[PDB]
Amino acid sequence: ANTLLGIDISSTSVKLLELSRSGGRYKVEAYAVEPLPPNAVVEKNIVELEGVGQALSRVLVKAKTNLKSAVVAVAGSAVITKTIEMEAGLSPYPLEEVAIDFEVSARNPERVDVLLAACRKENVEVREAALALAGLTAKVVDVEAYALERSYALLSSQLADTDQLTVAVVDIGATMTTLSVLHNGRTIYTREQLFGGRQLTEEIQRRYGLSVEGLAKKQGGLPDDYDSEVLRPFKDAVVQQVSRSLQFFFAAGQFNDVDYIVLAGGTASIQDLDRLIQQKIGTPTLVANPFADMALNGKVNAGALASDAPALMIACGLALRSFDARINLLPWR
Ligand SMILES: [Cl-]
Ligand SMILES: [Mg+2]
Ligand code: NA
Repeated sequence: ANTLLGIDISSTSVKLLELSRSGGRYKVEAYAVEPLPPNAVVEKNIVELEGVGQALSRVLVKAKTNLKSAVVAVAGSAVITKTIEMEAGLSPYPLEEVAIDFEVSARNPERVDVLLAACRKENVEVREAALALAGLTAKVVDVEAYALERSYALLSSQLADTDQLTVAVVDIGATMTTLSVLHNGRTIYTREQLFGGRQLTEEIQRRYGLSVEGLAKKQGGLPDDYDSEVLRPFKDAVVQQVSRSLQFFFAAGQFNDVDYIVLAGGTASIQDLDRLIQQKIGTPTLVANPFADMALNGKVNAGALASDAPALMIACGLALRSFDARINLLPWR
């Protein structure tokens, strides 16, 4: 009966999500999004440990949750995910500094397929330390790619049956944008690039003489030229980026097109951004909403949650580890 907190640590904010399940129905018990100070996390690598710790503490109070066990994930250039084939029934740094986990051929039953995930131990230990500063304990250290898979299964209502489709998921962060293509529920392609919503926010800073503290993108209050000479060129830049990413996937595999394009991240909520992408690609594009078929707790604002929904895809997938191919990069004890 012990559930785990889904905690997504990005470059600009900490996202928490608590899930519960009863009678085959998921339920959002608690959630909160706490902003991180600048340069506290760079490219999903924790730089300022104390800063992340205090943000984790505040996101616990803001979410009003009493849980102390959490699921976190690692990502970046220090994280590897592969699929290796080897004989059945066997008995970045020197392995001594690498955290390794494995999980058990389709064509041939003489050999065996094994999923492999690895990273430097430092990336695990620091995240354990960050949780410790908030009084939290890591039960599962996962990989963001697999977390995206679990949250993707919750999008069957928004799409048919996700187990038969080829869907390109575009997670647009602030500094990083990730294209993940899922075939029949499993990831077959992944490509991260240095591009995100920071390009838009900074443009609003230098042109209208505003500070970094982002607020104008949500509430508004910008002059009438913003829609034409600022937001539109940025949306076109996002379109070109997504278009370029898809062309790389098509040239890498046997696929020439995808069935759907799912947008994730905070930047995915921009008005008609899904339409501009759908216009260019010619493929049905929708904003991710993993809370469509879920019940809701009383202390959770339905409106605020709906706005943050596509940005909570990673945090949602991490929280789904509370209920039973799974990876844990934590050392066995
Ligand atoms: Cl390990
Ligand atoms: Mg995000
Ligand atoms: Na809340």
